[PDB]
Amino acid sequence: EDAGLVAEAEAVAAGWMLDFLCLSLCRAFRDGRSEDFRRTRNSAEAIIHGLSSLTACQLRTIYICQFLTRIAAGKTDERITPLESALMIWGSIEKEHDKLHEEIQNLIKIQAIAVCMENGNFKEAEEVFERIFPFKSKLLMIISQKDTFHSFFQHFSYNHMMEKIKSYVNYVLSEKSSTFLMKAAAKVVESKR
Amino acid sequence: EDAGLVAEAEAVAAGWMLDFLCLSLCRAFRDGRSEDFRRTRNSAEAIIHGLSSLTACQLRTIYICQFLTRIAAGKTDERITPLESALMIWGSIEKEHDKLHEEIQNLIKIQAIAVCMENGNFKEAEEVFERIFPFKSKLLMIISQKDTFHSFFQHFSYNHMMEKIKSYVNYVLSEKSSTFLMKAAAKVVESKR
Ligand SMILES: OCc1ccccc1N1CCOCC1
Ligand SMILES: OCc1ccccc1N1CCOCC1
Repeated sequence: EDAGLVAEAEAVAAGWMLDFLCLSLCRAFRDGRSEDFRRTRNSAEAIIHGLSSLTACQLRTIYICQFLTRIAAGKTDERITPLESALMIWGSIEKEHDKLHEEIQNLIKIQAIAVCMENGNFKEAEEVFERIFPFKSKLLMIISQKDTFHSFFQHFSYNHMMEKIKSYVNYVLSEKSSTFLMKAAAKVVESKR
Repeated sequence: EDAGLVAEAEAVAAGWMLDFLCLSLCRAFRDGRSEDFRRTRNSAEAIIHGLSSLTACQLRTIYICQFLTRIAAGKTDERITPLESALMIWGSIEKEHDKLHEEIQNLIKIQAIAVCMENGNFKEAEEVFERIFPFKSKLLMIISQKDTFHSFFQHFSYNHMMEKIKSYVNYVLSEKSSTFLMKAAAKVVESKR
């Protein structure tokens, strides 16, 4: 056997497993299946170590997986919070900066502050505000007055952030719905049955 | 979409990934590729969480993976050493107890003591001997006298244990060489080249 050809076959399979795990992570995030998301995330993290060179499409895929991971950890080394880390990933992905990208970005910026207020850490909410940012002065008075349920926070809510991110996840889910591993697995299931 | 049929497709794919990772772990163990073995082991461990019901063949597969993991950690919660744990797995696998099974078993029993002596922990070597076991009295005097290079230890050596386990790994490697994921990955590589 040729070790080089064996290593090449292992790299192709890693690529297939990555797309499968991304598609599975997207569904668990859309469905609210938290433990399934955690298991799929751990699997994707492990599989991604079998790839040392990634194509442009594979890089976009791992960054979507990292993004959804921080968003899922939003309310639960970097010296920043998970939502501030999701914001850094979001602004760096090789993707179009359309209306949806912009509204997801702004919802994360406000939710990175609001999740700290929800947890009762108002000093942390101020530190998050200083790192991200008359609008700023109003937002700073809201945090200072512990006005968690201010109408602004209700419009740029957590549920609205999740709905917008889930709409983006549906496009990713559609784009990868037909990848090799899932398509072959569906055929085996449909043949039984 | 049917969530049940999606979950079934995900279980089929997990089964395929398990066989692929087992075959990859077997090759890394045979080749002495330590970091590749560590990466594949972490991937197999993660993938195995996506299966809650395992067939008789899948159980045998995960136990071979656990066995090779302890053997690989032999010289590096349970209150026993990795080689004593490999011995517990080995004696429990749904497999034939032939001449090869017996010689692998005895080589592990002696190496579980000898690796402690190699590391300079003779008190631990005595604790391992007491847990596993005129032959016993001779083996106990060897440990007590720190006779690490005694002719008995040279016949039931680490290298001999590794060669015997590698011969067993070659049968597993042959049995799984044709599994779905590796066979499809090889076709893509051969078509390029
Ligand atoms: O990067 C691999 C990856 C795959 C899937 C899900 C999450 C991750 N990461 C792990 C650490 O980096 C940030 C999220
Ligand atoms: O059990 C899953 C598994 C798969 C592959 C390699 C090792 C393991 N384990 C992890 C813990 O149990 C003992 C080795």
